Amino acid sequence: QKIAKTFTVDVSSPTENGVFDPASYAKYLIDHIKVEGAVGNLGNAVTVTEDGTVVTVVSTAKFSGKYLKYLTKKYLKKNQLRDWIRFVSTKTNEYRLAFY
Amino acid sequence: AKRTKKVGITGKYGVRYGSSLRRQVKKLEIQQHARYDCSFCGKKTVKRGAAGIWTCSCCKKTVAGGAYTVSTAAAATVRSTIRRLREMVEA
Amino acid sequence: AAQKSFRIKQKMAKAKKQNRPLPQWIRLRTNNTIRYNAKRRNWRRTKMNI
Amino acid sequence: GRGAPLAKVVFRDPYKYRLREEIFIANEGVHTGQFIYAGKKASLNVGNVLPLGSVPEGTIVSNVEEKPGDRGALARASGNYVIIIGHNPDENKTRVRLPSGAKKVISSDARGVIGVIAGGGRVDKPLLKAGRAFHKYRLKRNSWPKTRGV
Amino acid sequence: AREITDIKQFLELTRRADVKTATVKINKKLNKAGKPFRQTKFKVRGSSSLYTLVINDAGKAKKLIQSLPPTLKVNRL
Amino acid sequence: AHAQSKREGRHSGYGKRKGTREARLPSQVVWIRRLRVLRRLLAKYRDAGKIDKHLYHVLYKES
Amino acid sequence: AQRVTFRRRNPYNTRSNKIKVVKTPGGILRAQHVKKLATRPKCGDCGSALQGISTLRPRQYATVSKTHKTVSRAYGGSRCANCVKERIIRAFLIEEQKIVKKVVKEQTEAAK
RNA sequence: CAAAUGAGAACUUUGAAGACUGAAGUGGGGAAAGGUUCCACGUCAACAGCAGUUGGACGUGGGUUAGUCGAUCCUAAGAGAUGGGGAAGCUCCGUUUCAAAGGCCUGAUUUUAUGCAGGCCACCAUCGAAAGGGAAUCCGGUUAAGAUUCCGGAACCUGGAUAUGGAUUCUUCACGGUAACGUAACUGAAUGUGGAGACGUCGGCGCGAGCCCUGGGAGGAGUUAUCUUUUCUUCUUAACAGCUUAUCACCCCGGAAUUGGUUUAUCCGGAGAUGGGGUCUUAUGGCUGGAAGAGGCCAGCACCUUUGCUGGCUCCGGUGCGCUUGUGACGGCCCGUGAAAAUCCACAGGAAGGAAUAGUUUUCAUGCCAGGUCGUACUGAUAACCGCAGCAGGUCUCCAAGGUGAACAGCCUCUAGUUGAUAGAAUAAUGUAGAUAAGGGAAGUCGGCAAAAUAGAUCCGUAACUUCGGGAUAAGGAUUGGCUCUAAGGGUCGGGUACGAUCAACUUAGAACUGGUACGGACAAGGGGAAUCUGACUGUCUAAUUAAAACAUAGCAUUGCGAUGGUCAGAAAGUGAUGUUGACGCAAUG
RNA sequence: GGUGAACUAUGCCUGAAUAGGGUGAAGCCAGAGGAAACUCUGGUGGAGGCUCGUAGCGGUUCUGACGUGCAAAUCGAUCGU
Repeated sequence: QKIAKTFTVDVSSPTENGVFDPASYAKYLIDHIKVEGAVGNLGNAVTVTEDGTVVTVVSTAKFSGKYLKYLTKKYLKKNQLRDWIRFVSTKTNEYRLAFY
Repeated sequence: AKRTKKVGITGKYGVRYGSSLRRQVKKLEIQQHARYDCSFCGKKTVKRGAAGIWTCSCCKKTVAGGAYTVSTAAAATVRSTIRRLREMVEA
Repeated sequence: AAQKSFRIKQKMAKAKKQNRPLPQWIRLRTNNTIRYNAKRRNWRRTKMNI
Repeated sequence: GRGAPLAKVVFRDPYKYRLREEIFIANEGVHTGQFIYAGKKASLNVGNVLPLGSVPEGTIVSNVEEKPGDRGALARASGNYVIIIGHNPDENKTRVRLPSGAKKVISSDARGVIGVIAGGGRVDKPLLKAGRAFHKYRLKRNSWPKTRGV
Repeated sequence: AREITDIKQFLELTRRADVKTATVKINKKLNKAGKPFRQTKFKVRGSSSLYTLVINDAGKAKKLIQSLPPTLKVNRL
Repeated sequence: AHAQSKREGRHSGYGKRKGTREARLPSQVVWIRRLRVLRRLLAKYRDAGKIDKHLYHVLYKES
Repeated sequence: AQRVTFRRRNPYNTRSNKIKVVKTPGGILRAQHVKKLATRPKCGDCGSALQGISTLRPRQYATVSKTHKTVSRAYGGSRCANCVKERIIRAFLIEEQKIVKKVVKEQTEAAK
């Protein structure tokens, strides 16, 4: 059950329009993802990887796409990207951001 | 363990109907809900189904008997009398 | 009732077919004093009692 | 509606290959799996169907025929019986004591079951409740409750 | 519907002169994660019952479908 | 959130009871459990040999 | 929670109108009418449930094979083993005792 | 509130709000009844006690698809011919009675189908249930309206002729299991017998199903000034077929007092317990087929031929005095013991028949054909029924979410459904309905009428009297919130001859702290006591002025009657009720 | 001379419906006492034309509303079960 899982979020659409950048998004993700519901617990159990246009996280502890979508919507609401950006999923653990 | 002084099974009727009527009912109600001996099998398993229907739960035999007892005193007397008049043929 | 006999269903049929206004062409016919269907029936108003 | 139990008895047909069932009134002591012998040569045992003339004085009989062949008229209710007072072989007869106390003389060919009807002592328990009288008469007939004429 | 476990009972049923319909269905079924196999079902259709054979071996399916007579209406989907 | 507080023990004082002791939890049910707890322990000890059949019987009647 | 309806035109909870709630392949909750549960056949001698005989409704005994309705003994489908065994012991022993009574009556033919 | 539609909008539609029914619904179906009110399109003279563009209105049309759902078949209380008997007679009794009341196999089997010796009887009409008994169907889709009926798949039952697959010509009508019994089959007439059909009610316990709760994950939606990996929602699997799966029951084997096993409930065992081994009923569950291709949830392409195509996911669990329903094994009750028949099978039996490609098995498997007739829309009620009506009345029933709480109480909410009832203006007196009140406290009044008053739960405490059962929640008093803690109470294993991590649920009890001493904070929810009259009690009646002390009642007592009888009915009768009866009964009274 | 038991009264036949509490009968278990007879205590159990109280079924009081009514008998509260 303890196998590592790889969740990917394709930020290509917001980044091409240059309104939403993964540099701040990944930093928010690592700062606000919590395991055991406490502080000091991001001890390489979950790590977020940013390439500039496709941002992924890997987790050896527990983590879900529900959590990922929940945190992402928190960020989009925080910086007022909602009503323009949607956190969508292509396949399993293959989420992305959409402008439409 | 002793829940009532005297009413016994008639404690279900509570306070109603009179003590004399409850006393009379108590006598026959204990008789009619008692277990009796089965002469056929020797065990204590003879229940009353309805008045006059006595059923052994082991040997599955049904005995015709009294309304509230497996055998009334009158039937046992007739049993002896019919037996006594029968033996005149023997001697 | 939904579960009706054939005889009742046939009575429903005749009553439904009779329940029409007078044909407009028979009005113009000569010496005719029929201006309307005086044997009209509405389910709410008059029951057919069968 | 009957206080007395009934006995289902299976006799064989003497003339055809068939089992003939009969509905006897159960006498006290009769049990399932028991043989009962019916006829003039039947032994004086509880459950047997002897003619009245074949039984001694003082025999306790029940479901006794009023006439030979009527299949039983007297002493049929629970706990009731007939006693044989005596015989009158000339003009073949037998005088008996009925449950009401009445004396009656009838033909010695009338049959009866030896013993007393089962279910006796029924009226020794108070009904205690209008509801018990209600249930008693709903399987009998519509005779209850009774409004007084006054 | 009826189930068959034996191949030669399937073969006896394809030749009954009453079974003229066959339906082949391929499913993605997982028994163990490390070995995701491809399940197929041969759905023989008779008069009073529909017959389905189950094999969990992808390779044996190819040899089994080869042996069907060409006159039988075969539905592959 | 309130179910969690009740689990921690809050909101169950005398001012929050509206049914009787038996209505909230039948005393039969509590006895049903107790006897089944005792009986499954006695049969367990009998099968494991900790107590023999003779001690088992007297304790079974005791429980 | 989803609520269901009778599928027939009888709206009353009679014996022949019992329903069970089932979930369907379409995902919805529906009523399903279940009929009277079958009663097992009973031995004619003692009334005990017959072993080795299927319990169906009376009409379904017409279409089922003989093996299900019977067992492989004398009186197999009508009286259970212990009753037929009792009949076997009884039949032999009475006829044996009959030969005993036959010779006890037969001695008077030698005496006279 | 706005828009749209309309000369015309308080009332019609659409959106936005605000509310209510709050799952013994204002929801989703039916029974009776109605009869077309269903649905669509136009449409507003009249009707909808204001209005009207709307309608259960008006006009014109469309619509109800069955071997499996019902009727039909069966019998129930009971109706009712014939035979016969009454009756002037319309008719009455009578329902098996004083009646000459009956099929299927190679009989025959070529003027032949009854020209003519082939058996069993002991049948006695028929009608009477759309909730009783019954042969057999499910899922998905589909319509303006029908669907368990149409369509697509997948089954079953009944009837109907042969036919192939496994068995006889060297034992004719099977083998196996010590046995319970098993299997793919494995002849069986008359006659007889048995079972199923086929049954009350209540209580607790167990087990399922569905619903409720909940963890992970995979999706979608909500909230995000701040804040639980958050709130809501989808994640489903029919009939039928196969395998497997049970409490109970039964069989084989050591033969039991130190009596043992055992339920919540105490029953069982030398008539053989405990223990060890052992079959079947899709009881019920699981797996597979049905069947993922269905259906459901997401993402993407179609861009005015009344139409789809693509990609995924649809997976794992956990929990319980939960709710409801079913089942099971039990236990309680009765002076009450809780239909019938049709129908189906089984058994007993031993009539008949069977050897050159045959004879039987058509209760094994597979195969072929048919399943008519009548009903099927809709309402089922503050507008489809009945009450003169679109009447606050009346009218049978199934399903039943969350929270609070003992609770299908009250209150609030989800799904679903409604938002209907003439309206607009500051609302005088008098009202109707709901309330508050200084001090007094029944002085009011016929009368405490009306109202008020500690009402839940926990603890304490509880008198006279009593038929010993009660009285009793007697009386009377204290506590109750929030928070932070503490204690007690359970389930699941590897035994070299006392040991632990796991995991799990709400009931109790206690402590500290805290606050305008508040706390069953709304809701919900006994006033009590001392006595008299009266009826014992529970129950019943004057529908529409009397609910009572009246009537019933159990108990008590009295009366008649042993059948050619008592009581009662009928014009009569070869006529009836009691009576399927028999004095522990029936009938008549108090 | 006819017609009505669709209301209602009563019998019968066949169906259906009725939360949650209180009290705590018999039967049963375990202890305690006793020389015996038997008594006591704690449990268990779940009886009753018992009881508080929904649905239901009724209809007590306000002599409330209304009394050319919603209604030729209803409405509300209070009540019986």
